[PDB]
Amino acid sequence: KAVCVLKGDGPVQGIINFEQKESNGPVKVWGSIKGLTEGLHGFHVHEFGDNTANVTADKDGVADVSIEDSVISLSGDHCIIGRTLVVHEKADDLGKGGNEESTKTGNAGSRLACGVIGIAQ
Amino acid sequence: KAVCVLKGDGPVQGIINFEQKESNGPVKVWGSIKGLTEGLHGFHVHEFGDNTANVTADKDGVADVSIEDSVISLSGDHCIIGRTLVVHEKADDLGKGGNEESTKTGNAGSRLACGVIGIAQ
Amino acid sequence: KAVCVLKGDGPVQGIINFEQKESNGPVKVWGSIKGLTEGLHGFHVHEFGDNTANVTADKDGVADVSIEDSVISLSGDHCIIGRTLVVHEKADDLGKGGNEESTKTGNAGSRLACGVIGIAQ
Repeated sequence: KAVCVLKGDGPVQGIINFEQKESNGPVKVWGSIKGLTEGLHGFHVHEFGDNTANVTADKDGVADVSIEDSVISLSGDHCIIGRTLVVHEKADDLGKGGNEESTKTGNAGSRLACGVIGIAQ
Repeated sequence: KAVCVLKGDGPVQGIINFEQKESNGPVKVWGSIKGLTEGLHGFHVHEFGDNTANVTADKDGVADVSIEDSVISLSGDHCIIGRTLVVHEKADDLGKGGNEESTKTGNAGSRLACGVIGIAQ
Repeated sequence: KAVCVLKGDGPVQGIINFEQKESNGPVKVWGSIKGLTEGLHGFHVHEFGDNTANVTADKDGVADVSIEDSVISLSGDHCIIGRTLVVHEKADDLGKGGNEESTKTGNAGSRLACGVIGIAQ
């Protein structure tokens, strides 16, 4: 009743067991459910090390970030996602005037979104 | 009744067990549920080390950040996500005037969003 | 009852077992469910190391980022995703005026989206 048994010589390292025992039941909801994810797979082991017996992002770029265990819920309803502007104009001159309109805004720059966001703008 | 048994020689390291015992039942809600996530997978072991017997983000960039165990809920309803402006103009001169309009705003820059956000703007 | 048994010589390294025991039941919902994912596969082992017995993204580019264990739900309904602008104009001069209209906005640049986002704009 174990994961490893050791008789010979040598010191030891990562040996794991892990359980995650999950039992649903009956639910019985009347209507609708939306936004429902069901996933079961986790095993990522980039490098084991070893037994004995130059990274550069130049413009705007990121380096060495790693996120886990993060949930973002913003489902909502009847939503507008994006850029919007509702400038409203008319000219209608009468006399010795001269009607011109430009309604400039102004430049922007130097933003970046890294990681786990949702809406990034 | 164990995870490892050790008889030979050597000192030991990470050996783990972990349980996460979860039992639902009956729920019986009438209506709707939205924004519902169901995931069960965790195992990430970047590097084990070893047994014995130059990172640079230049412009705007980030370095060495790692987040876990974080939840953000802002679902809401009837929402507008994005940039908005409602300048409103008209010209209608009569005489010896001259009607011009520009309504500039002003530049912006030097913002960045890193990690786990939701709405980043 | 184990994963490895060791009698000869040598120190040890990663040996794992992991469980993920999941039991559904009856659900019985009346209506609709949308956005439903069911996946079960996890095993990624980039490099084991070894037993003994120059990366550059130049323009706008990223470097060495890795995300896991992240869920984003923003399903919603009746939504507009993209750029929008509702400038509204008319000219109708009468006299000695002269009706011109330009409604410029302003340039933008230097944004980038990296990782796991959802809506990136």
